[PDB]
Amino acid sequence: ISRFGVNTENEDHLAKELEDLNKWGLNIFNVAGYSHNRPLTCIMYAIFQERDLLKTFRISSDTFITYMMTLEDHYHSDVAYHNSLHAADVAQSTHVLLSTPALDAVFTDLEILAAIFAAAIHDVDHPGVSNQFLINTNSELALMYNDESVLENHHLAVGFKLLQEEHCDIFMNLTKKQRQTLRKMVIDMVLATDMSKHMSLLADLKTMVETKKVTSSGVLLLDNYTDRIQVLRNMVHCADLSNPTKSLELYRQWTDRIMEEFFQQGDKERERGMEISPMCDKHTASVEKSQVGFIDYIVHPLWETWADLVQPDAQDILDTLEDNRNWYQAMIPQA
Amino acid sequence: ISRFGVNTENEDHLAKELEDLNKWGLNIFNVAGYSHNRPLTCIMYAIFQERDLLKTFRISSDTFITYMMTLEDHYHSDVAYHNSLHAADVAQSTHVLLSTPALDAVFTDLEILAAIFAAAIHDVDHPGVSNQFLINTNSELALMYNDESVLENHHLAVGFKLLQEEHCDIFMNLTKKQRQTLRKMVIDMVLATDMSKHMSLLADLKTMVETKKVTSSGVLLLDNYTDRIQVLRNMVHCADLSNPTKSLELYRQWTDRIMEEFFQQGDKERERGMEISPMCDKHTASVEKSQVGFIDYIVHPLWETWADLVQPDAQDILDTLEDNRNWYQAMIPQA
Ligand SMILES: COc1cccc(Nc2c(C(N)=O)cnc3ccc(S(C)(=O)=O)cc23)c1
Ligand SMILES: COc1cccc(Nc2c(C(N)=O)cnc3ccc(S(C)(=O)=O)cc23)c1
Ligand SMILES: [As]
Ligand SMILES: [As]
Ligand SMILES: [As]
Ligand SMILES: [As]
Ligand SMILES: [As]
Ligand SMILES: [As]
Ligand SMILES: [Mg+2]
Ligand SMILES: [Mg+2]
Ligand SMILES: [Zn+2]
Ligand SMILES: [Zn+2]
Repeated sequence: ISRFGVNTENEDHLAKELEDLNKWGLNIFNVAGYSHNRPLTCIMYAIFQERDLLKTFRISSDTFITYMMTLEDHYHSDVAYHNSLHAADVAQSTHVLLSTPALDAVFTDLEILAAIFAAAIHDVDHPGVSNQFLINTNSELALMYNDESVLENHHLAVGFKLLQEEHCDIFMNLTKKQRQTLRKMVIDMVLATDMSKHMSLLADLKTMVETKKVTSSGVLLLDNYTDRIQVLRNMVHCADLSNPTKSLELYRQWTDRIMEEFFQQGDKERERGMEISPMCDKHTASVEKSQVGFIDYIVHPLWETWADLVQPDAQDILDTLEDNRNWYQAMIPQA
Repeated sequence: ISRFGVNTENEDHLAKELEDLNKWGLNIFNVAGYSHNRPLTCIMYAIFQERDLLKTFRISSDTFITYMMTLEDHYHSDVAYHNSLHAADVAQSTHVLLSTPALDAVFTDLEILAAIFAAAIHDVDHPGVSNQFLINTNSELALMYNDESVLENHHLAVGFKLLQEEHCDIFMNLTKKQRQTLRKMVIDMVLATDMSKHMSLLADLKTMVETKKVTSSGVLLLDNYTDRIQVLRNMVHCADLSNPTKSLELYRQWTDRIMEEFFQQGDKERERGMEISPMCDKHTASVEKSQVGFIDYIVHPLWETWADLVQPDAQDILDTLEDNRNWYQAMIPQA
């Protein structure tokens, strides 16, 4: 497939954007625009072809496209941030991190497959409100999942349930053992995207970086499965939290979206007579301070630790983040 | 494919609804609900299988599904009436009319194919405002199409442009002559759905019914192409205008939608400082009178003429319409 729409110009524009597939600087908003709002289907198709994954795992192009279209359709286009463009971005970002020189030759094909698939599914069917909002409102999801990683268990359930239909089972030609290993890794990775787990994940990451063993050639030695899945879980987490490390033009567009989503949750809370979550309150919360806080307290400590792990691969990422942090700060009228 | 979602219950519920595929009483709202809002893809897949059209025309199931999913995606889900559920309904309704006993054996397989395809595409990419609104606002579409059947030319262009990509070309295995004949019929049928053409279409239909020649067995004799495409163009037109002939429960739901769409156009007109189209004015227009008027002045004269053409096939349709007309009237508080 070369296009999803009726615009012949878009075919070329789309292929033009995709020349940047292996780059941090890819523009996913453009990909969406030139793909008839199919950024997740298209970027996933591009990534799998780039990595020869349909050949390696004997996945039918036809089945792939059907599954991806339907997965993308289970992201809510009326949710401002947690929609398929976010999934696309996190998948493309994971694609780039997987190729970082320090991890060259470290991961198996099944692990690469797992990580990109996890990214693609990691927010599917997100309703655009937080775990705590679901718990506090006694939602069906919170009752199903006993208040524990409610959204993240749901995203996994949907992504895996969609594979049950023959015409969508992209893993059909994996062996039983392969499927079982993939399922374990994806579950691990997606559950690790719950922000309630971030502090512990980072702590354990800092710990691994403390005693990392960089081989002669400059490649991290990650010998056993436990060490490999820990890097992978942190990678998908970094990709998930990569917006502030992108070009400022891209980051600003992500901010518009996450604020729209937060403030809509706040409106729901007001509507229901609930206590307003402070970061969700449009009447009082500063957009600029929210990003300075987010970077200082969450994104910078994570990315600094990641950079430290893969040095010097992530240096330009760190500088961009630090540059972007400074832009938001300078946008706060007070010193 | 047996489902488009993650609900296993839906598989059975969906197949249950589809037992009514060949019936006027099918409930398309239910089909949409049990198909993860894929009523057009599912009903089209059901219809083609019912009629053995994928076999007859050597259409790949895979290609069919991809094309239908993408066509359905080009209906706007935020347009209240002119969305894919309407297309689904008009396609299922055309499916039923094609089997009316009076037309038994009359149409070729290519003609049946044409008519169902025309129904499926006939409103694709509709923006939810009328031709006259597009003309009056100097819209891009009106400038492209020189103010003539603006929407209807657009629906055709999109439906045919989507077939250009190999992975979506459901007509690939038709012969060049077949493709050319199909294209001519579909263009004719879709252009005939422009309401500005209704009076002339009806007049010419009444004319054909005047001198119809019902053969011994009770089947209409329609010897040449010109007579066949005229019945087909009127059939798709009838299907398009079939809401008031459905069960009252279904008709009422259609009314909610068309009024939402009309009144939103009126709001746009107000917003732009344009003259409000009277049937679009939410502040003054009566929903109930609008349906009584529509039936009395447009739907009943058409369906009466159709019934007359296929008698006695459409008698229950006429009675339902007449019953529904009486319900709306009785809902007008004044005599
Ligand atoms: C991983 O799960 C989530 C959920 C909500 C936002 C985010 N990311 C934030 C973004 C972003 N552009 O990614 C921007 N600003 C934020 C501000 C606060 C938070 S939070 C709710 O404190 O985790 C989060 C964010 C991540
Ligand atoms: C064929 O193109 C159109 C365009 C808009 C409405 C309709 N159908 C009407 C419906 C319906 N349920 O189908 C209901 N009420 C109507 C009232 C008026 C008109 S109109 C604009 O006068 O053609 C039309 C309708 C058909
Ligand atoms: As693509
Ligand atoms: As499927
Ligand atoms: As909040
Ligand atoms: As179906
Ligand atoms: As296509
Ligand atoms: As109007
Ligand atoms: Mg998430
Ligand atoms: Mg129309
Ligand atoms: Zn996410
Ligand atoms: Zn229509």
